[PDB]
Amino acid sequence: STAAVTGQTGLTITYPASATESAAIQGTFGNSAAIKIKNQTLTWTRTPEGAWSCATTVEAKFKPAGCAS
Amino acid sequence: STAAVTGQTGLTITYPASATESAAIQGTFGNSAAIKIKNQTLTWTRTPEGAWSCATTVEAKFKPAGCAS
Amino acid sequence: STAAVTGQTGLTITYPASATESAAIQGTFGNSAAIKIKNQTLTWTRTPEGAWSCATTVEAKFKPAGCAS
Amino acid sequence: STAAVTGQTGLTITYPASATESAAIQGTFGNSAAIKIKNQTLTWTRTPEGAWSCATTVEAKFKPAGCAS
Amino acid sequence: STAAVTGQTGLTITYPASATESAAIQGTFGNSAAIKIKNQTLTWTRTPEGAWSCATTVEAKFKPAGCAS
Amino acid sequence: STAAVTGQTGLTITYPASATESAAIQGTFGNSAAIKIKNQTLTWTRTPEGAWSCATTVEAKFKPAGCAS
Amino acid sequence: STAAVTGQTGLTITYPASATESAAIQGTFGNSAAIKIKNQTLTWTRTPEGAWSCATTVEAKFKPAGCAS
Amino acid sequence: STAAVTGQTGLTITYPASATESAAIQGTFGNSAAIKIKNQTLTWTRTPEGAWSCATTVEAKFKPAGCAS
Amino acid sequence: MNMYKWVPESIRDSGEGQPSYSNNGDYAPSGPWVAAGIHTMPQSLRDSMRNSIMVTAQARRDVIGPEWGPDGRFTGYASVIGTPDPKPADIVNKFTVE
Amino acid sequence: TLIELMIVVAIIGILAAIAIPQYQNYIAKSQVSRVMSETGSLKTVIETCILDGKTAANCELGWTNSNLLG
Amino acid sequence: TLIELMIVVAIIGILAAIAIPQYQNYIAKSQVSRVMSETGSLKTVIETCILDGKTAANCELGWTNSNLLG
Amino acid sequence: TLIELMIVVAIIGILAAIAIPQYQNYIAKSQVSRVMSETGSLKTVIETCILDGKTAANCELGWTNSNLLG
Amino acid sequence: RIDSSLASSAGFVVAGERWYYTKRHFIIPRYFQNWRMRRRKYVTGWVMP
Repeated sequence: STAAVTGQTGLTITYPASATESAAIQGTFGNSAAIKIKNQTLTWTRTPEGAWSCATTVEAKFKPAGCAS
Repeated sequence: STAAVTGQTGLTITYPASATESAAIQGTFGNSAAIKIKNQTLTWTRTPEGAWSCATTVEAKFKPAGCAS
Repeated sequence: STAAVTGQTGLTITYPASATESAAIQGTFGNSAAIKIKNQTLTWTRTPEGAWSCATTVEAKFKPAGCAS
Repeated sequence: STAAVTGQTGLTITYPASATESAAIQGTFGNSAAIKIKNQTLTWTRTPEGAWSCATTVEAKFKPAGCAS
Repeated sequence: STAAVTGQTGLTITYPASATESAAIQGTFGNSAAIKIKNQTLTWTRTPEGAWSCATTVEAKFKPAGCAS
Repeated sequence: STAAVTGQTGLTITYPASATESAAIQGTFGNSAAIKIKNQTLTWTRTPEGAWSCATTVEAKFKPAGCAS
Repeated sequence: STAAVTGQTGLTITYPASATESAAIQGTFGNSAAIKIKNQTLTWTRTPEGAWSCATTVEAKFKPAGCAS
Repeated sequence: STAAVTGQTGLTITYPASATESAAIQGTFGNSAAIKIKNQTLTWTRTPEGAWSCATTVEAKFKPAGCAS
Repeated sequence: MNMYKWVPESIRDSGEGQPSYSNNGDYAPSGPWVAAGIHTMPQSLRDSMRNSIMVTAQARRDVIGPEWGPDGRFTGYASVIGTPDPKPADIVNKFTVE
Repeated sequence: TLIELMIVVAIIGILAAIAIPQYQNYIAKSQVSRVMSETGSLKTVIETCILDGKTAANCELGWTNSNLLG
Repeated sequence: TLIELMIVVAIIGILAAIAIPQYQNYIAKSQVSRVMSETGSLKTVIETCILDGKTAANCELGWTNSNLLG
Repeated sequence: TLIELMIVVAIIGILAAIAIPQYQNYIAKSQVSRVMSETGSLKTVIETCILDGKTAANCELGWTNSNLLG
Repeated sequence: RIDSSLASSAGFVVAGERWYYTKRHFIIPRYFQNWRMRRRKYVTGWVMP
């Protein structure tokens, strides 16, 4: 719906309030997700200069090569 | 095949002629479908805002996680 | 040899036509069967939900554990 | 074509007849436009002092940053 | 293995050289296939409109629901 | 490449010589283009008064709203 | 269980390190296998081009149809 | 980072210094790329006149139609 | 104008070809056959046969419109597009000794 | 094995149930923004027509018919 | 476990008969739409050349080769 | 019956011996298409730097490190 | 790729379609294909001496 508040409980949006702080698109698994990864967190962060990078707390078996960090 | 008159008798398309009505893609089982779910229907409905959702009339044990609603 | 008509008269197949009927595979003894069980029968019935069960009209001593009902 | 009459029915222009009236260019969506904005209008109004400002009836989320008036 | 000629003698593909001819992929049984179907063929037909169709020369009871036409 | 002669065979440029003849840009599909439209052409013509318009010989289902004239 | 080292002594994996090396998945029978095939070796070899092919050292009468040498 | 020095080792930029030399952007496959196409290079070259084109050292079946030699 | 021509020295032994392991263990023309790895056969023989194929393909005809193999067994594939370009004719000039 | 194929169906179940974001926002904004340019393009002609004193019928417009009537 | 295996065979036949929509509409339309971008980019050159008064031979065209020949 | 189980055995061997469609060709092409797209977007910045007159060290590149080594 | 049987059977034992390069293996270059034969679309002109 909006960046400030979303219509899903499992999705959170971090909006930058200044030019010297980063933005994050964090999502936590749940509902129909696998029980092993039921409570893992997955976020997409953006540096203030305009660089997007991907990271997650899931196990290295489950990590894609594009987010192996 | 067009949306107004589809090429299959089991596929029905609800075309919205205005900005306030919703579109629906209804698919009814039959022919090669299982006898238990022979006369059930599966539909894809789209809100005017652009949000798609799935509904099905089959039993819960046959409903996938996507169309459990 | 189809479900509608079998190769022999001693085998009968009850094929359901709707989602609420049950299948039945009934076989009546004869020909080379014993005189005691000359006119007995054994039937395999299938519930519409997908459960198979066995029923037999032979005496208790001739009933195995498989169709002991 | 001309300010009095144009080659398109969906575009009309309000040409002032004196020094105390304003100039406005109005265009209505449709045809190949999105159905959600089928009958919405966007206007460029010119103040009699010579200042131009843009306004439209399209929803806020679809409004460009330049016509957020 | 190219479309013009492949590494297997039992497989051939008709490539469309124009816009008014259909594409076809033909597979002839053999080698370790059953002797009763040692010379029957299964083919995939692609209409020039972009639609895929299937047909085969095997008997009805051996024919699954996937290529009933 | 010039207006009179171009470096590509599939591009044709009609340069007007008087105030009554219309300018035109002609392009023919091929090479890596789809086989269905392998020999179709799309053209942009410019009227003597200076109006640019587009037309194409592809099927209706291949024409976007831009050139579905 | 990783490719370089696994948790079972009867399974070995040959992992290519360059574009010209071929993968191999070899399994040696034993433990619960037949005494006649107590030390036979079963391997899957993968060409660098991406083609999987089968080879085994068991007798011909024990080779299945797919891997019938 | 910059044309002279970038943030990735596999990326090289050929920045022209005179009006009679070309510009090139070359990328080398590796890390998360396929082992088969490892160490190969794809380059985007620019003539001093202003025309761009693509080339690559991968196999033909891996070459996209827009980068075919 | 254009004509299709062979590309000499641009063909490599890629290795996507499997020599056939013989089940019979001898030179029997028939019998079941296997798909064996390319590394089994010597590299010298591979180079010799590749060189023979290259000679057969390129050296047999440099600039001609030959025939493409109906079963794919061509020996150097080239083509001529449109009307083939004719030799400016061989200018025979005759002088007879009286 | 009935487990590999069943897992495949679940994977097919997962892939088909992907969340599709509202692409209507992107399309509608592009149409309005493009129309914004066309309507703003005729400003130059209107200004001088007003400043030169030409009448509404005497002001010639170089407007062309477009797919979007806006 | 005889009846167990042909469940996969039924599943394999079910999945193999999956409907394939006509992707030719999508690819060709994208190819046709791309051609317009290549074709429409030359409108500026042609319009300037005509208004400049130069002839066909004097109109320099910055056309780059396209794999679609459009 | 003994015949029934060998029939299951024949089914298992047949199913497991399905031919691999050589997915290396599919995967490799997709990665190549990805790499040229990123360096393709790099054409915009380099072109203007040449047309502006800036030096190699003075040209700003908004490049992001790629897992495929670019 | 097509077919790479252009080479003869030098060093092979000929047994029908089988080119036995060894006592235990043979090849069928009609199917044994591992060469990517290349063809281009050249341009050429005629010069008279």
